Formats: sequence, structure tokens, C-alpha cells
Amino acid sequence: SLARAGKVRGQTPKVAKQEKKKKKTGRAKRRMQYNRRFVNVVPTFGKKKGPNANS
Amino acid sequence: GKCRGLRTARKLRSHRRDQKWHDKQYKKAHLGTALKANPFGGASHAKGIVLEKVGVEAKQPNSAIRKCVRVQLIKNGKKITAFVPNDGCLNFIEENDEVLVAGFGRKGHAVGDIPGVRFKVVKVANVSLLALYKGKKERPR
Amino acid sequence: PVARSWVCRKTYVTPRRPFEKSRLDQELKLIGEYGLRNKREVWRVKFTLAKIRKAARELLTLDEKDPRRLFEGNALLRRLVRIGVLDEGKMKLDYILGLKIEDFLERRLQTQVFKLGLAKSIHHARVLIRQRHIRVRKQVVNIPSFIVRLDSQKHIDFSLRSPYGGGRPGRVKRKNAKKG
Amino acid sequence: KTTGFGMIYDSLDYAKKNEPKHRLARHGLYEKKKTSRKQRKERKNRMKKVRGTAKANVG
RNA sequence: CGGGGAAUCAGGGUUCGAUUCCGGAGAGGGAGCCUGAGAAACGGCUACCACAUCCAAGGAAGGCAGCAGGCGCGCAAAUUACCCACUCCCGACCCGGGGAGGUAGUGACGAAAAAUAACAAUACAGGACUCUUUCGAGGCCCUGUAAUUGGAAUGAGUCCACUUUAAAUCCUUUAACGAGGAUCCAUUGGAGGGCAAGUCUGGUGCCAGCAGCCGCGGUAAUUCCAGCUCCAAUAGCGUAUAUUAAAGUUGCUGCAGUUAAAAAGCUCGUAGUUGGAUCU
Repeated sequence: SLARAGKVRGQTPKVAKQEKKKKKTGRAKRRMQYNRRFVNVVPTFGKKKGPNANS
Repeated sequence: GKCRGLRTARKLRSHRRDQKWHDKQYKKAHLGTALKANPFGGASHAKGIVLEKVGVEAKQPNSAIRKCVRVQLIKNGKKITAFVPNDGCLNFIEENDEVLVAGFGRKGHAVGDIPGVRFKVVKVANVSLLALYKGKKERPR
Repeated sequence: PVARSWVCRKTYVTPRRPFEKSRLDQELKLIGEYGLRNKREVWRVKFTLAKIRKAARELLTLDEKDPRRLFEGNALLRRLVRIGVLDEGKMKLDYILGLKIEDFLERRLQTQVFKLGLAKSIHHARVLIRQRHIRVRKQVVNIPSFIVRLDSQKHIDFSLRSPYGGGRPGRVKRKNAKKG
Repeated sequence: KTTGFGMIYDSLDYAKKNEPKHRLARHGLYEKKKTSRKQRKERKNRMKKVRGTAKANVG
């Protein structure tokens, strides 16, 4: 009774990953992280927004 | 209270070791009865033969059937139950298969919903379950 | 038995807490200020400074006229003056505990190439050092973590074999000039 | 710079008597045997198995 | 096996030390010898015990816990390579010999250094200095989006040669070739809390599964399976296990014993521990 195996993984529709531009690595990536968090800062009255904040 | 004399060294160290034997982790490590009841026999991993596939029922608040396997270890002949983690990964296992098993993370203690499982399957037929699940490699038989 | 030496150290320590926002921000600020590859360079400089301060704090426990304290203290003070972190006026064992990580990061070859106008950016300075365009006195130095001594700072040059130095323009200019 | 070591002898006879054979062979003044180690080890054991003037026959 | 020592550690401590240096022990297990200055020696002998090789069936020959290598065992560990050039050792010896040792091969045990791109011009965008009541006007820097352009510098590799070396290889030195993003494309884990980073979208519907712990999933799932995005470390990152600190949860420093685990029913009493002033 019951005991399916791989039910949901075999159910879910296969969506292909989109082809995107590659990420910078090493010192360049740390430079981009620094310039995004500490250089071009936008002032905020309460600062309630995260980096992955959507809606 | 405690003895605090300048000649009380052997009293202090003798009482220390006698009350050290009352520590649970110390008695697990040093008495040597838990090490012989341990199926792995002081090993990080063991390698065994799949005897059968088991649906283990999850404990009271959670309702699920966890896919486990009864394995007999090669080096001592003891029988254990090992959990097959990801979904559909029991289908990569057949009966009488060569399987590498590790502990599950709590040092011989059962973990989470699964009642009485201390072990998980790491490798099946000398290829990892991770590479089979992510589809990097193929399995022989 | 083999004729081999097995002496080796680790030049950094991993911090105690994995995810603390203040430490992450401070280390990323250091990386951005000095153009460093990862957190491990920050941790390496921090470990060097911690070793120096532990040595000084071990020295300060002895009597002021102790011979070991005097000898090791003047040795440590001269070593910290020669790299340009301490000054001659403040050459005392108590001032060593007032040292910063940013004091040691100014002494790297990357920072000194950027400050002397040889490069126009700190990242450009790291590139130029790695590209074998920078020499110190006469040796070509390829390491950006090269700590510049105080007597060695006054002559950092462009390594005459480089295109920015004496001559012999590189691969791209030779290919582009050989078009017509 | 390139840094090396150099020696000037008084005559060629002293040079032949005092240089290692391999630095003489770089100038063509020495010839090494072409036999490897394993060949003469096995030959030594094979002639260890035999006795007398018959030792020189095996090889 | 013991030390020298190692990991961790405020201070005190805990744990490890088969392992290259010093000492001991033993060559399948025991036992007895010969030679010799030195051995109860095993790349010496003689037995018995257990294994096991060639047989013409009478006999004969064994000992890798040396170097490679093989089987077996297992979670678990490398080439049946080259040299006596270096270091030393032995001999009748400046000459011979050394799987000692050296050199290469395998090697993400572990440690050190360190790429994966930088810059310039433009189009937006900020933050400043001057002039303006303000709006604004500029020549001052900075930032990425660049479905925008531009040549310059390169190491990876390809590969003459020299150098290295016993002979090589590698490193270093160098001719020649070698860079525009569909590349010479960086991974491993995670995104409810602890603990840094989504109440995004689709699918599933107490199923499949996730989840160290608390918990999530029974039709709006921030936790499953995916896509996008984001976070951490980064040539590395997971997981299992032993151990150390967290543990003032073994407490000498430094814990507790009314009600939370805990003071013997009571007294005597030997060893043990501790023991009042006082002498210049």
C-alpha cells in the first residue's frame, strides 16, 4: 500500500536552464561585491530591503 | 565540602576517576561495551550486501514512508537498516547489491522521523548515490 | 629515513563565527580597499598581526631590565620599523599593541605600486605585478603580497624588458602592426 | 644573472685524475658501459649459481 | 612498544604518539645450536608444530613484519622504473659493491605562493567644489547596466634551444605561435529560525520528500521537486567517524546535594587528611 518512489521528481515538468553570461571569478567578483554594497549606496530611511528582496 | 590539604592528591585523583565513570559519554567511550555493540566496529563506513527493501513508517506527528534497506555487513555479518535519502534513489538499488553505508549523523542515535535507523546508504555498486541522482554516472550490475 | 624536511605552517586562522554581518562587512571593505582575492589574504594579515601582538604581550610580562625582554623587544621593534609599520619616534613596546591590519596592508607591493603612480588602480596594480611588469631594485617581483621594506620603497621601477619599461612591445602590438 | 661553479686545472692529466667521470664524459674523455644494473645483477646471481672456470662461460 | 614529540588550549587541562631521531622486541610459532670479538642471528644451521614447492614416488628444496609486485583483508594506502652522481657504509680497497640512500612515476594526506582578466572614450546614474533667492549651470570623482565601441598586456597551453642531471624530467631563462565573451565558459553547499541570503513563479498535495534540532508537506508550501534570483567559502567545498575547545555538563583553579539528580537511620572507630598561642 502506497510507497511510490520518485513520484514528484518524475512528475515535475522539465524546464531547461537558460543560457546566461558567465560570472566573474576571484578578485573581480569580490570587486563587484564591494562596489555593490559599499560604493554606489542608495540612502534609505529605514533600510528594510534585502539583496534578494522581490515584491 | 572538598578536601584541600597539601597531601590530598591521591584522594582527589581517585575521586576524580571514580566520578568520571559516572559520565555518560566517558562511559560510552571507555567501558568498551558500546564499541562491540556498534555494528561498524569503530569504522567511519562499512560495506554490506542488500538483503531487502523496507518501508519504515515515520513517527507520530509526521505521515510518510521512508525507503530503507536491510543490509548485512561483510566484515562481521551483522544486520543493519540504512536509509536511502533522495526521491527515487531506492530504484537504483536491487537485491543482493554491494552497498557502502555510513552513519547518519548523531553518532549511533536515531535521527528525525525514522524510528531505529542510524545509517544511510552512501554508495551503490561502487558508484555514489549523488552521481546517480544528479545523473553524472551510470551504474553497473 | 629520507633526507626531507617536514616543517610547515598554516598562515591563517578561520574565524569562530561563520556568519556575522559586521565581520563580513569589515572584511569585504578591506578587500575592496586593497584589491584582495579572497578572505584568506585578510585572515593571513590578521594572523600575522595576532602573532606579533602575542609576542609583544609575552614580552611585556617580564621585568623592564630583563635581558631577554630587551633583546627580543629591540629585535621586534627594528623588524616592525624596517617594514615601515612603526615610526622611529614611537619605537616602544607599548605602541606595538596599537597596530592595525590596515597598517600592514599598506606595505604590500600592490598598494605601493598603486600609490607611486605606476598603476591607475589597485586592481590594475595587482594585474601589473602579476604580469611581470614591476621590478624592485633589480629583481623582477611577481608576488603582490611582497612586503616592501622601508629602504626598498624608494626604487620600484618598470622592469626594462616590459613594454612599459625599456622596449620590445608585446604580442598584441606586434600582431596589429603586422597587418599591412 | 646565472650562477654556477667553475674549475681550471693545471694540466689535462690532473683534470683526468681529479674530475668525476661524468664531467669528463661531457667533454668526450670518458665512455660509460652500456649495461644496465639489472642485467649485471642477474648475471652476478647466475654465475653465483655455478662454480669455477665455468663462471666465465655463462652470460 | 616506551620516550623526544603532536593536536587543542585564556589560566588550569584533555587527547594523541604504529610512523623516518634515541632505546627495546621479533623475523610463520616455539626450541636448540655452529662460526665468530660480537648472534641464541634466521637474505646461517638443526628439529618439532602449521603451512606450502618440484617430483620419474626413491628423494629434494622452503620463510618479502627488506625493495617493487601479487592475493587476501577491508572504509582505508603508490612503479615488478633509473643510478651508485650526492650522503655514507663495507672490503685485501683512491679502482669493487650497496632496492641503504638518491632520482623520477603514482599522490587534492597535509602545508606555502597564486590565474580566471585590467584600462580608455561615450549613454544613463549618483555624490562633491564654484556661481546662482531657488530652479539650475559647469571641468571633479565614482558606479555598474553596457543586448556600446576600442586597441594594448598577458599567462595557461603549443613548442626550437640553452640550463638542470649519472642520464633525464620539472622549475628557471628564452626564440616562434597562442584572448572578445555562443571563450582559454569555477565549483561545492545553501536561501523559515539557529545562520548570511526570496513570504518570486510552476508542479506535488501528510504523497514524494526535506529536515543535525525546532519543524515543513493534508490545494495561496518563504522548508519538498524545478526555473530565475540571491548568500557563504572559493581551486576548493560537502558528508560519516575519532578527538579537542565550547563543558564552571567531572569543577585543583572551578560545579552541585530544602523544594529540580543528590546527606549514609544513628553513634563509635583504625588507616588517610587536617591540627591553637609560645623561643631575637
